[PDB]
Order: sequence, then structure tokens, then C-alpha cells
Amino acid sequence: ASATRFIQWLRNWASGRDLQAKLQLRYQEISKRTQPPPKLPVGPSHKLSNNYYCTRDGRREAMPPSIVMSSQKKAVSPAPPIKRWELSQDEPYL
Amino acid sequence: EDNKQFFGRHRWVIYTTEMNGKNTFWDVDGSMVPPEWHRWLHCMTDDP
Amino acid sequence: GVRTSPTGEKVTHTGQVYDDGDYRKVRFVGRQKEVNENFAIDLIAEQPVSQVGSRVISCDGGGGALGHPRVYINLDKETKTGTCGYCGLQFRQQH
Amino acid sequence: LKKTTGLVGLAVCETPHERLKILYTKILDVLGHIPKNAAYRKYTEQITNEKLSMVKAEPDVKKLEERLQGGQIEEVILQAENELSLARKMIQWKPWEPLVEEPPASQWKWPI
Amino acid sequence: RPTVRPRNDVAHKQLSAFGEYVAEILPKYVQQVQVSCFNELEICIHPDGVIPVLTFLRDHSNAQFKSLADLTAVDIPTRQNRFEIVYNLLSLRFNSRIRVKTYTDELTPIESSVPVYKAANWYEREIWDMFGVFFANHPDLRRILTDYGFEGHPFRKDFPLSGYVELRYDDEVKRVVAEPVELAQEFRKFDLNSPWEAFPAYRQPP
Amino acid sequence: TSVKPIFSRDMNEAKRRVRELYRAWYREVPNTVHLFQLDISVKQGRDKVREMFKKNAHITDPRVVDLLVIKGKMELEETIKVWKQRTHVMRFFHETEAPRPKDFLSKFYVGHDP
Amino acid sequence: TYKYVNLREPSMDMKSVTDRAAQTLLWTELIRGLGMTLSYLFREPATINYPFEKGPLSPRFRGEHALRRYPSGEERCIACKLCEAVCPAQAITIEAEPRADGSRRTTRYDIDMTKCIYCGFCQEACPVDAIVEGPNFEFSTETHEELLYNKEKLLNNGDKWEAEIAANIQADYLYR
Amino acid sequence: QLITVDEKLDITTITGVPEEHIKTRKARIFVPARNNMQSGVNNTKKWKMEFDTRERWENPLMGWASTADPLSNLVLTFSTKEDAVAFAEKNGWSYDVEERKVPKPKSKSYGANFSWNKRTRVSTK
Amino acid sequence: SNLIEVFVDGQSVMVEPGTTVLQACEKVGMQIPRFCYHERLSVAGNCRMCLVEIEKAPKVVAACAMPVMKGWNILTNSEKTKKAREGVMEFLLANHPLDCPICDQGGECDLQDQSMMFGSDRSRFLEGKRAVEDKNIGPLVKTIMTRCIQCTRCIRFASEIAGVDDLGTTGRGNDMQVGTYIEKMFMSELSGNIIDICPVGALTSKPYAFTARPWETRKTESIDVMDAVGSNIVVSTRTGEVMRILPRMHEDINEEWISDKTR
Amino acid sequence: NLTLNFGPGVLRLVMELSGEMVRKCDPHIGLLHRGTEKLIEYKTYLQALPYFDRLDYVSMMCNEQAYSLAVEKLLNIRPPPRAQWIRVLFGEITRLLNHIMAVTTHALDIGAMTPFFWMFEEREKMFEFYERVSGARMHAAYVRPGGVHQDLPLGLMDDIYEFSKNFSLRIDELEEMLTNNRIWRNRTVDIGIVTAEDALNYGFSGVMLRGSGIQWDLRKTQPYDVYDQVEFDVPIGSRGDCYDRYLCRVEEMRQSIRIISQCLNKMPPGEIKVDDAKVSPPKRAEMKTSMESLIHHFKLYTEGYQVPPGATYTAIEAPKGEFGVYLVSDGSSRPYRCKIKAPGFAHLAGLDKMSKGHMLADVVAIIGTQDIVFGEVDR
Ligand SMILES: CCCCCCCCCCCCCCCCCC(=O)OC[C@H](COP(=O)(O)OCCN)OC(=O)CCCCCCCCCCCCCCCCC
Ligand code: SF4
Ligand code: SF4
Ligand code: SF4
Ligand code: SF4
Ligand code: FES
Ligand SMILES: [K+]
Ligand SMILES: [Zn+2]
Repeated sequence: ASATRFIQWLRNWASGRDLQAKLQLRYQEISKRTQPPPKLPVGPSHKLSNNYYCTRDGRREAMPPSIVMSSQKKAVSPAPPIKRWELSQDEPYL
Repeated sequence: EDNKQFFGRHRWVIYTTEMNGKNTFWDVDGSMVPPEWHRWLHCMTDDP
Repeated sequence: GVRTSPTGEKVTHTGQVYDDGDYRKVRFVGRQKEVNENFAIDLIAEQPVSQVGSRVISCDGGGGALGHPRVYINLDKETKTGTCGYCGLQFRQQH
Repeated sequence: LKKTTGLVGLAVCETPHERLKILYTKILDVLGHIPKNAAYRKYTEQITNEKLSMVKAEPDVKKLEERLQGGQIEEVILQAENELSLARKMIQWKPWEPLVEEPPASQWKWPI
Repeated sequence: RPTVRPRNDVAHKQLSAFGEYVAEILPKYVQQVQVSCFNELEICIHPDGVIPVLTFLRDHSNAQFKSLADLTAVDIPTRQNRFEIVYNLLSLRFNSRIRVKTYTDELTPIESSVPVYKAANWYEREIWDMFGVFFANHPDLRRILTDYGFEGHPFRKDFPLSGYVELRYDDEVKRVVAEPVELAQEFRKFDLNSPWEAFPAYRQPP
Repeated sequence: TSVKPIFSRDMNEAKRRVRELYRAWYREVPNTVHLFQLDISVKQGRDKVREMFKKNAHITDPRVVDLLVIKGKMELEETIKVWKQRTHVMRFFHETEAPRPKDFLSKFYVGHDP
Repeated sequence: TYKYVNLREPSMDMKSVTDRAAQTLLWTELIRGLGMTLSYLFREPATINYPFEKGPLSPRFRGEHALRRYPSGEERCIACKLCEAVCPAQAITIEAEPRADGSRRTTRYDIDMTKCIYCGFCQEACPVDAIVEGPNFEFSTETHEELLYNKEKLLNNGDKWEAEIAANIQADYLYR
Repeated sequence: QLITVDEKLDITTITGVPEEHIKTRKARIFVPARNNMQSGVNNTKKWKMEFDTRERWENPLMGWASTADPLSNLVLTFSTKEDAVAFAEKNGWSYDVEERKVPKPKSKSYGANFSWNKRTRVSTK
Repeated sequence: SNLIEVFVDGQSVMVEPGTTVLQACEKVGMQIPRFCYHERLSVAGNCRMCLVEIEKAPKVVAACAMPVMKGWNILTNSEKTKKAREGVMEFLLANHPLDCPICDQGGECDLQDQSMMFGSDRSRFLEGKRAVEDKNIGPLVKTIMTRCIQCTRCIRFASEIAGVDDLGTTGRGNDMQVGTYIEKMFMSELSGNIIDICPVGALTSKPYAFTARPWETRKTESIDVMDAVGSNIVVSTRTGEVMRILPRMHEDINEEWISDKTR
Repeated sequence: NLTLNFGPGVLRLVMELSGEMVRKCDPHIGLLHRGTEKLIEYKTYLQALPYFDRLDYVSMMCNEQAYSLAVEKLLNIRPPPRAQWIRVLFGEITRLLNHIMAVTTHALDIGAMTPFFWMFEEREKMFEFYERVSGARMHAAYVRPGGVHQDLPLGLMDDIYEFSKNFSLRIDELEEMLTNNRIWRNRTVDIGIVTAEDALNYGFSGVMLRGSGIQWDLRKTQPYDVYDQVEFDVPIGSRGDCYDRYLCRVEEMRQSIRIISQCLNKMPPGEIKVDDAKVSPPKRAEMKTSMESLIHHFKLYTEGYQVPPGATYTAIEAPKGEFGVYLVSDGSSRPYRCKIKAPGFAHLAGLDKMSKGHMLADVVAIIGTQDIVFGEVDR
């Protein structure tokens, strides 16, 4: 950021870019190293009522595998065939 | 400090030439920085 | 409370010190035995007993969420103080 | 006619309709050597016949690719070759026969 | 419900239908088909069916599992056939995954699946190295991860964590030597299991 | 009690593979000593090969014999192709191990192990 | 959605073919690359002047361990062994017994700093903020033995660094 | 095609275990006793195999507990004692089997606390 | 022939008349949560952790005490049963002290473990907690009576097993306290067993205090040689040192008890 | 044919050469095998998490995500939306970290050394983002089952925005050095051609597939966290060579910036770990006042949470390809088995196939194009 006008012009010309607008060295734009204290929010289970654990217990809703066939009609695929991808409209080609 | 330098070079220390009876004119160590200044020098805080 | 043994070695706050015939103290020759001089047992014994006007008092160790889990201490016995199990601070009921 | 399939090692096919008609016909030929009640024959004949009807109904390659939903027509040709190769292997394996052996009783029990 | 993983019945039904589809087509080899509560389809097969079942899944037009994601083993010493061999396959055409499992013991060889997937070459070498399962007709079966001359199969449940030998440089012989393992600090085994049951849904009959 | 074999149907064919492996190991020892510049003799190397073979002389299962030959052939390939280094070949001889006591009294003096 | 990174046809007019011939024979795109390194030569470097200048760190930084006290000087650690239990590397070893005043305190608290993975799980698990990873990262030693910390070393680290440790905790404890 | 093998299953020679840790070790096959500190019984379901305890000594430097026993931490889990015994036999380990201890059914009656004429009458609640 | 048919979650079991609901459930491998119930002590029915729904019965029954009737379907995992456990656990923890890090029970605590498995995962208790005076009952058993959950296991053990009526409850309601009332030592050859049966850290071994955590100990099942009874024991060791002695159940010898000398 | 035992991550290559032509390539690995998978069986689920930082030790947080997703699937819980947005944000920062390492060390290996220095100052700035959220520059252990460990410090997103605003210019400078350089193209174009069918059968994934025209990206076809809520393009090659895979990786760096820009704007409020204290530890203030909280904190950090029994294969689109874990739970608080699927394992297994008919110096390029870290290959 302290480079002379000539040196700024020289390196801009050699690179073909406006290097001064996107310097890779950080100056004052960074955020201050001392910040005000946070006050973080709480989750949906922070309630005083209507909040029994048995109604929100994910682990106890897990089940053993469903056995569809044990040793003791239209054809099907594991899922529908995947759909063709669409070419990008942002920039289809490099 | 010089806030016109880029982040990282905007703070520095010039070590004392003697610390706890050890000649440190040429032998400087990063561990000579005491804890209260350590926080400031490493930018863990803004206030010295 | 750093005391030193007859052989000159400092006794730690845990009571450790190599005895006379212990070869292991050779490790300190030409070097030093690192000992912390601030015995927490002697430091907590310096704090005064806090006089309170309730049968039950709570201690979180000070500093709110920066202390220890908050515990409630019964002060019914009058022949001793109530001691916090976490930080060692003492309490006594007034009158 | 497209310049490329976009997949390395997969060449464009100039005559996809004829190529697919030949492969599907070959598949139904090999499937005739499989017992009539084998599930593999019944299912493979059904899906092969469905693809064959599309090929006979749609002269346009791009619309055929849309009906088949198997990617580029060159990908569909390759899958037909894979099915034909598989069908010949099924004749040797005869997987429609009963289970060779039951596992030990606790073989598939988890947790132990 | 914000903290509970949502179910997907459409995928569960699709995978159940395809599981039956496979069982009907290869009854010679399929022993069990199950779909887990998070929608993963497992086909358990007799080990004779490795090549036929994998070939069908790779090549059948209604399957097209062209990618072997992974191949590994699990050691379960309480079983008569202690080693469970697991194949995880991916179908790009149908955007689906499937798991094929079979079994073997210390002395029974499994047919190498390199003919079906070239990916299997190194995976089967690792299984041989770590579990000692031999794969028949492998193009080049040998250790891959352990040191040369290493004795034993480390990933077996009865192989000790720190092994039997350790290395150091010995100045007298001017080379690295192997010696029986001694540890300055023994690894501290922890007994962590709670004596109270956590999951009633998985309780086993007494 | 009917099992799928590895390579051999019975002990007779297993023993044939064992002998072929021994011949390959026996003939390889002179090259190994020279290639790795070992400080043992060819007799010492061939004695070790016999010692390694003899410790398994009690096996009556052709499947166990088959795996032993498979592992022995793997061990030979590593040596012949110089995937092993001097340290790997010389590990068979344990020249930094002090001989552990054998009799009851010697073991009694040093510690508690059997 | 996808894009092609390299699906293009060079033009085959004379002006385009002559453009590519000149690039081949006059090395124009090589000369262009020379321009970019030339531009960097005249940029200010990113190097900082260590040890007189230090790379920036945050209050969460996980450095050398220390054992902390209450303001009274009493040890915070009450030998609960949660840190030992959680330690992924089994780098912590603890023994405890009733102190002469009945207090629940450790008689051994070792951290093998060559087993430690500096993961911070011990300071998460501690219910009393007793064990922390401090801000110091400049404690390399000349011998392996110097990195086997016992309770005396760790208490001395706490007394040495508490001024900075407490300030860092003050900045981050509302995020915990 | 299959073959007939009439031999006892022995894999000691292909496991890589040193000989000293096969012949000299004594495996213990047992169902763990309930930890008397707690009432839960979920840790008494499976069979466990562990090996004989061997020397631990103090590390001169730190006082840590050192060992030279590679199997000091090896504990295996089995659904039945038969599975545990089968695993022990093929690995060459001599073993002791301890039969499962099960609490015997008890006869409990809240009403006996108030017996008219029996000693089961409780003096407090 | 004497057996009656009941159902545990719809699965039939044949039990002897007089079998409690809690015992019917353990015939199908289901362990009902409990605190006051101990199978070797008289039934108390005060903790209420064993409450369980009977199908088509509006009121939850105490499984430890209620005899099972023919044809009952016990719903050990219904919403009513789960809500009953959550509420009782919430009441148990309302006044309990935040002591786990300094409490010897931590890591082998039934209050911790059943709170993890059967209770809620948070607190809505916004008041101050009860705090209780400690009692001195000898050199062997340390008392931290703020941890007591008033299960009366120690009282029943002392009275029935040790035949010593020195333990009782004094006061009433939330102020009810377990102890001796007067300054008295509970010195009996079986006294150390109240440490094991106390579900919480209210009664702990004084010699064992603070030395180890349960997860780090290695259990060696062994035999006692202090007398000729041959009590079955577990020797807890850590890093090559004996830390404590625990009873090992043996129905035909020591049941689940040991003497103070053995312990 | 001449035989050579090259090499002393660390790689040993045994190559058979015929003049200048590689006749065979035999990679000998395991020089960094550290029994991670066995060690994990002695750890609780939380204790095993830091092992995943040290697999592909250039993509630390992506590895954490794959493991956490697998555990959450077995647990039947889900992380809160803000945790999911943080995980996608840092997953794409991690992709930039990896891709910078891949391209520049690929270039450094073949003599183009300067771009390494330019872009590693960019890596150093992203190491700061890692340190500010977790206190560690690389092995953050920040993404955990149930969410993330802590919320972002105030002011971090502002600095990520400032970093991102200028980064595409850094990519442009890297392209000026390599993309049109005839020496770079001579070293990369038509080197290591892999066909679409060979790529699938050999088990390739990621750019090793897309370089050959296969339209596959797990972030699109099998999305996880909030990847279905962001917009981006998948780069696709046409020739399946080293040059096209170089272009794919450079373009993927640009698409990562595009995603990062969306994560910054759409970051929602709320908690950052599942509000279920039987899985995720309670806040420290709760742990020190509420009895239930203290119990659950105590048990989570000693026993750990128990995971319902079952087995899952979970995969993500990691920067090096498909990274998955086959995680088996026996119902306890420690995993029974954890097989790590590392994409570089199958890629390196294809080196012999890919190097056929090439010269010795091409093998260096082909190893670079595969993006090989032996932390994950050897595990
Ligand atoms: C009136 C009638 C007059 C008659 C005479 C007219 C003649 C004028 C017209 C002819 C001009 C010819 C110019 C001669 C220069 C050499 C040309 C050349 O060979 O360049 C091509 C060479 C190979 O080209 P390549 O793309 O790799 O492959 C092509 C094969 N299919 O590629 C290369 O060699 C590239 C070089 C590789 C090394 C790169 C490092 C150098 C880059 C910096 C160069 C700086 C400039 C040098 C200045 C020196 C000053 C002393
Ligand atoms: S930082 Fe991690 S590895 Fe190091 S002592 Fe703490 S918990 Fe153990
Ligand atoms: S440092 Fe903290 S977690 Fe570790 S034993 Fe002490 S109080 Fe417990
Ligand atoms: S009795 Fe159990 S719940 Fe209560 S403080 Fe002790 S360990 Fe914690
Ligand atoms: S001291 Fe223990 S056993 Fe006695 S009533 Fe209280 S909790 Fe129950
Ligand atoms: S166990 Fe039934 S009320 Fe206590
Ligand atoms: K107790
Ligand atoms: Zn306090």
C-alpha cells in the first residue's frame, strides 16, 4: 500500500491487472482483534413445558433393519433413473 | 506499532539487551516476551 | 510450605522427596528439581471464614460461569465451618 | 450427428437404431435358453422388450434418448452389450436354482 | 422435529422392492435381504455367489452398479465364520448404493472379484494383510500395508493393539532390529459400558 | 466336516508344494547372502530355513499347510525381489536378544513368568 | 448443473492461424508469464520479522498446558479424572487421595506432551476450568525427557501464564 | 469341489503369535460378575475371554505402570461359552471355563412387611 | 399348573402367583428402572422409579411391589411409562447436589446411569436446593447426606440383614433425613455393605475416598481368605495396585455381601 | 527391461523401464500405515474424531464432516441448520486449501515453483480461519457429530468475506503461469488418459471421474447438509488427461468461492449443535448450575453416548474424491469397526494402468494429477 505511483503503474502493467484494488496483504479492513461479547441463542429444546424427552428422542426411534427376505410383476431398479444434468447458463464453456 | 503496515507487521518488539542475568544483545528469544504483552503482540487482543 | 530433607532436597506439596539411598536423585545432579512454591493447602488456609445469616449458603467459586458447579452448604453444625467441596472456602452462620 | 459423446473412450455411433435392434434381438435369443420360469428371463425379457419397442417407435435419436432415459444412445448400446454378456454368464451359473446352503444359525445376527 | 433425523419412506420402499427383485433373480446365492431404518440395502449371500451376484449387479440393465466404492472385512470371533466380507457398490445410472455381504473363516478361500471390478485388486490385498483372508485367483496377492516380514494380521480382534515386536536402532549390529514389545506406560483399558440398557428396540430374546 | 480346499486336496499334494518351496528357499540362500552382503554363512542361512520348516512338521491339515506355503512363497518373493532390506532378512536370527532362561531355576530367579 | 473446462475449436482462418504461429515462434505467452513474476518482484513481500514480529492468533489457540487456581490460590483441580477419561491419546495420568485438610486433590497429574495431540478435549471436559491449553507455543526442548510434564511443571505453567490465560478465557467463555 | 478334513481345527501356526504367548497363557472364559456398586445387569449378558495377569512395574522415570505382556488388555466377547471354547481351542490356548452365575428367583411380598405373627414384620418404613 | 399367564409388551410369560410386575419383566430380559427396590431386602415402594403402565389401566402401578394378575399386559416402554420415569427422575434430581466430579460414585452411579437412560436431558428447576447435615457413623463409611435420595435401602439392610436397628429416618416431608438421630457409630461386621447398596454417593468407603474412578479399574474375580467361608470377591486394581475389594455374587456362599474384614 | 526401486507422504515406486518408457509401475505403500482403524476400536465416538483430521491431512474439516455425518445417521439425530451452513462454509474453505495444495505442489513437482509461494500465503490466511473457530490451524476437531464445537467468533465472517473478495484474482495469476504455458501443456496434455469406463471400474471418484466426462458429483447427486440449497457448476473434462483434471481443479476453486459467497449471505441464526444433551454436551454455564446438565456432561466425556447398533456406509464429495466410512456400531459407546474409504487408495492403484506407454517424468505428473496424500491411502 506504500508503493510509489511509478511502481504501482509498473507492476499493474506487467501483470495486466489492477493489483492495487485487491492487494493480497491485509490492512485496516480486517475486523478488530477485540470484539464485544456475544450472547448466543438457545435451541428448540430450551422450553419449560411441553418438552418431554420421549417426544424428541432421536436415538430411541432407531429400529433394527427390516428383513425383506430370509432363508429362515414389473421389473424394478433401486431408484428411478437419474435425470440428465443441465448445462450451466452462468458460463457453459471456459 | 504502526497501523499503516500490513496485518502482522503492524506490531513488533525490540527485545531488551539483558534479561535475568543473560546477555541478550545478540541472543534474542521469542519466549522473552512476558505473558501480559504476549497477548498484545500475537493480536489475541487489541489493548496493550 | 517448601521444606527440605536432611539431604538438601526440597519436599513437594504432595510430600514427595527421594530418600538417602535412592539412586534416582542422580537425575537432578547438574540440574534442578522443579517444585511449585505456592502450596494450595497453605493458601486456602489463609482465607477468612465468611459469616452468613442463613442455615444454607451456596458457593459457585466466584466469577459466575467461570467458577465451579454451584453447590449448597449446610451450616447447622455449630462446632465447625461449612467447607465448599470444590474451592475450599469456609462459611459459618452468624449468632 | 453429434461430434462426440463427451465420455472418453466412448465413440459416437452412426447407426444407433440398427445397432440397438440387433443387440436386443440377440438378448431375447440368449434368454430363450433360460428356463421359462426363471425370474431373470421374465424380468430381462420384459425390460428388453420395452426398450426394443421404443427403438422401433422413435426414429429420432434425441427423442429416443429421452424415452430410454439411459444417457447418450452410445451409453444405451454399451448397456445392451453388458446385458447380453451377462445373460450368457447366467446360463452357466444357473442362479435360479435353489439356495446352495443355509448359513450357520447366527451368521447374520447383529449385535452378537 | 428439529433434533430427530427425518425418515424417507419413498426410498425405503424402493430399496425394499429392489431387494426382493434381487432375491427372486439369484435364489441360488441370496440368504438374506434387509433395509436399515436409514435406507441402506444389504444383500447377504453365500460366498459361492460372490462372482455371480457382483456380475449381475454390475451388468444388469436394472442395476448397473458400475462402481465398487469399498471392499472390507469385519472380524467377529464369536461366529463360526469369523470374517464378514463387505462390498459397497454405487450405481450412477440409478443414483443408488447397495451392500453385498458374505462370510469366510481363516482357512476357506473367497473368490477374488478383480474380474468384476479392477478396484478390488488392492482392497483384497489389504484384507489379506489385515485379516488373513485368502482370495483365490488374485493377480498378485501379497501384503500391502504392513512391514515386510510382519507376522500376523493386525485387524483381527484377538491381535493385540501394540503388537508383539517393536523396532529400534542397535549400534552393535549397525541396523534396525526387532525385539519383543515392552511399553514404558501400558495402555490403560477402560470399562465404559453402562450396566443399564440403552436401546430397548434392539433387545435380544433372553 | 466337508470343506473347500485352497490348493491341495490332501496331505500328499500339500507335501509336494512344501518340498518345492524348500527347494526354492534352499537355492535362494546363496544369492541372498551375497546380494544383501550378510555376515552369516550359507550354511547358517540354510540351517535357518530348515529350522523354520521343521517347526511346522506336525501339521496334518492340508488347508493349514497350503496357507503356510502361500506365506512362505510371499516371504520368498520379498527376498528375491529385494523388497526386504538387510534388516528384514536378518530379523530371523535375533542377534540382539539375550537368550531367555529355559530351566525352572533360571526362570525362578528372574521373575514370575512360566 | 455443469460446464465444460476445455471443449473448444480454434478458428482456422488465416488471421487466427497466423496468430498461433506468432505465439509459437515469438513465445508471446511465455513472455506474458515473465510479466507476472516481474509484477511480484515489485510487490511488498508478505514476510514478517520473526521473532520481533509474531503471526496473529486468537484467544481459542491451543498451546502449552497449564493447571489453574482460584483467586484464593487454591488449586481448581479436584481430581475428577474427566480429562484423563476423555484424552484421545491417553496422555494424562492422575492419582489422587484426600489432602491433609480432607480436600479432594491430585497427588499425580502428568501430561506426556509427546503423546498429546493438542486437541483441547481435556479443557472442554474439565468442570472447573482447572486444566487449559495456554497461549504459549515456544517451548521446544533439547531432550525428550523435558516434555514429560508432572504436576509441579504444570502448576508452574499456570502461575507463569495465568495473566494471559485468564484474559483469553474472559474473551471466549461466552462462546463455550 | 469339497474335500474331507478330519483334523482338529488348529491355527496356531498361521496366526503369527509368538510361541510363548500360546503355550504359557491361561485363558479365562466367564460371564463377568455384576458390578456390585450398581443394580444394572446389562454388563452380564455376554461371555468374555481374558488372559492371566502378568507383571506390571514402575517406570523409573515417571512412575508409570510398565508391562511386557502383549495380551494384558486383550478381552474377547462371545455369545455362548461354546463359541468362546471353540475360539480358545483352535488358537491353542489352555483355558478355564466358569459356569454362568444367575440370581435365583426370589419370593417378594410387600404384605409380609406387616405380618400378624411372623418375624418378617418390619419395624420402620 | 400353578402358573398364570401374563404379557410383557404383548409377549406371554408363565409366572408363579405372587410374582411382582417387576419380576415378570425380568423373565423376558427387561430390567425395570429402580432405586428403592433391592431383591434381597424387603419391598419398600417409595422411590416410584419402577412405575409402569398396565394396558387398559389408567393408573401406573409400582412394578417392584404390585403382584401381577392373570392376563395383564405390562407396557414397559409406552408413552405413559416413559413420562412417569421422566417425572420421577426430575423430582430425584431437583434437590440433588452438583457433585459428580467430586463424588466417588461418579462413573458407577445408578442415579447418573438411569438419568441418562430414562430421564430428561435438562432441568427446569429454578429454585435453591436442599442441603443436609453430615452424620458420622464410624471410620469405615463416609456420609455425604446431601446426596441421599431417601431410598431407605440402608435402613432395611441394617435392620434385616445385619440385625441392627440403629438407622432410621427423622423429620418429615422434604426435611426427612436418614441417620442415627444421636451421634452413633454403625459398627457391625457387615456394615461396609451399605456402601454397595446405597445407589448414590451418600454412603461411600472412607479408605477408598478419591483414589480411583470406576472405568479405569481392572476387575479380578477372586476368593477371600480372611475366614473359611470363601466369599467370592472382585479385586479392583489400577496400574498394578490393589484399589479396593468388592463382593461378587454367589448364591450358595456369600450372596452379594462380604464382611468388613474382607472388604 | 531396467528395474528401479525409486523412493525412500513417502512413496516407494518399483518401476520397470524400457529406455525412456515405463513398462510397469508398482507402488509400494504402507510407509505411513499407522493402524488408525484398529486404534479407533479403543476410542469412544468423540475420541475417534481427531483421527479423521489426520487422514487426508490437507482436507481436515471435510474428513470430520464425513465421520460426523456417519455417526449422526447411526444416532438418528440431525445437526441444527446453522451448524449445517457452517459445515458447508468450512467444507468449501477446506476444498480451497486442498486444491491450492494439489495444483501448486503438482506444479512445484514439475519445476514451476513460484505459484506455490503465492498461493501458500492464501493458505496461511485460511489457516487463520481454522484457528479462530477452533484454536488450531489444521487439526481443528471442530466438526463433530451433532453440529460444530463452538459458534463463529464475532467478526470472522467479515474477514472471510474480505479474503474471498480478492481470491479469484489469485486464481487468475496462477492461471497466467500455467494454463496457456506451452511447457505446462507439454507436461500435462494427453498425459495419463483414463477412459470413462476404466475410471468407473477401477473405482475412481471425484475429478478422476469428471476429467473423463462422467457427470458425477456427490454434492449434487447425493447431497448432504445444506448443499442442495447452494448453486454451483460441476466442471467436466473432455479428454480425461492431466491437463483437463488440472483445469477441473482450478475451476472447482472458482466454484468454491461462489458457494462461499452464498454461505456468507445465507448464514442463519440459532444454536450450532443439536439441542439433545444425551448426544451433544451442554453449555458450560448449564453444566455448572443444572443437575441434569452436569450428569450429561460427566457421562458424555467419560463413557460417551451409546450409538444404536447398525452399520452405515456414508460418503461425501471430499476435495480428493469420494471419502467414506463404513462404520459398524455394536450398541455401545465405542465403534466396533471403522473402515475408512480413502479416494486416493483406488486412484494410486490405477497408477500402473495410467502410466502405461508414458515416460519416467510423466509418472511424476500422473501422481500429481491424482492428488495423493498417504495419510489417507495408508490410514
Ligand atoms: C527478409 C527475410 C528475412 C529472413 C529471416 C526471417 C526470420 C524471421 C522469422 C522467423 C523467426 C523465428 C524465431 C526463432 C526463435 C525460435 C522459434 C522456435 O523454435 O520456437 C518454437 C519452440 C518450439 O515450439 P513448440 O510450441 O514447443 O512446438 C512446436 C512443434 N510442434 O518453442 C520455444 O523454443 C520456446 C522457448 C522455450 C524456453 C522458454 C524460456 C524463454 C522465455 C523467455 C525468452 C526471452 C526472449 C529471449 C531474448 C534473448 C536476448 C538475448
Ligand atoms: S489436548 Fe487432547 S491429547 Fe492433549 S492432554 Fe488434552 S485431551 Fe489429551
Ligand atoms: S484437571 Fe479438571 S477434568 Fe482433569 S481431573 Fe482436574 S478437575 Fe477433573
Ligand atoms: S450420587 Fe451420582 S448423580 Fe449424585 S453427585 Fe454422585 S455421581 Fe453425581
Ligand atoms: S443413604 Fe443411600 S441407601 Fe440410605 S436412604 Fe440415602 S440413598 Fe438410600
Ligand atoms: S423401585 Fe419400585 S418404588 Fe422404588
Ligand atoms: K454408594
Ligand atoms: Zn466453592
